[PDB]
Amino acid sequence: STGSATTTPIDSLDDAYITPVQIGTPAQTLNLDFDTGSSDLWVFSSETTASEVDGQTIYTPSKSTTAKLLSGATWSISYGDGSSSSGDVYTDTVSVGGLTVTGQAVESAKKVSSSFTEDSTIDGLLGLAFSTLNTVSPTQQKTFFDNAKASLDSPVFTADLGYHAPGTYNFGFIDTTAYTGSITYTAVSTKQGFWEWTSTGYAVGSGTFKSTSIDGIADTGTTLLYLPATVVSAYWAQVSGAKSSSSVGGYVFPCSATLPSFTFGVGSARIVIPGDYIDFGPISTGSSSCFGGIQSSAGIGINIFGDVALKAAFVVFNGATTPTLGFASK
Repeated sequence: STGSATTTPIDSLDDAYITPVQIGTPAQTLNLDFDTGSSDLWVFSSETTASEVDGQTIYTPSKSTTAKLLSGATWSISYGDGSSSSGDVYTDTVSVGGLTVTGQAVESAKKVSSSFTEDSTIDGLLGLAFSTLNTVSPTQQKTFFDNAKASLDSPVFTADLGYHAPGTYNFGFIDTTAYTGSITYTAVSTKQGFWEWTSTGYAVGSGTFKSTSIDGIADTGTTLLYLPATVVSAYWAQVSGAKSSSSVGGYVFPCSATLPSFTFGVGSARIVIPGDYIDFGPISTGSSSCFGGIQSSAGIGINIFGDVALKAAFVVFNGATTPTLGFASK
């Protein structure tokens, strides 16, 4: 089997991408944030505290003839950005772009933190990291990909995120028309439950390539590119007027400035992030200070190849017995 779904930016900055997901019988379609940095499929629901729902589409298990309570199961998650949610669990039929999993754990939110409430466009998350990170207790549950894997034509999914435009998540096949050149594959460590890999280095604009190992995660659920402070400083040093603002919480720059591209290494191959991808617009409405899309990972404890990086590539998440990551230009 295969599946193919369009993923759409939630706003003009590509702060996140939403993908429609069919849950239950008859189908209830929710727009979920596909997150290769986490491993829970959780949704706004009829069980979510009413005051914490503000425009989201909810899953109502009682209206699904295929929903079954996962008796005794609870879940609770906190994300790197300080947001969180928690609740109980149903199993139900979940379909993504034509691909159907029966018996998928659908984690129903009883509580969500303010950032989720305040984002009317995201109805929940669909985790695509390794199932070892799943928070369901007492019995850890499998991700949608883990459940589908054995049925897929090939045990892979691909992320093709757009810059200020829709893109595509495919399951079970590699669309050879969706990228240029070849796909370079690189090793993955699953020891922290992430799609964790090592970039071979970087370049700033037309500058020479610096060969240096940068361990990080391929995370579709993180907006920006977070790299070591040395790397980030070297980038913003090439932007006139750029500075790190403690009050704002990262590097800012005058919008009149031209942003250089940023290249990262995948083996001997190179992915070029165009400068425009690194512009996240005014820090506040009307401000001449723009927020940068490359920021320091210091104090996160891990480097994160988030959407800024991934949307410059066609990315293969290869769930073979020994997982690997593939990157192509496009």
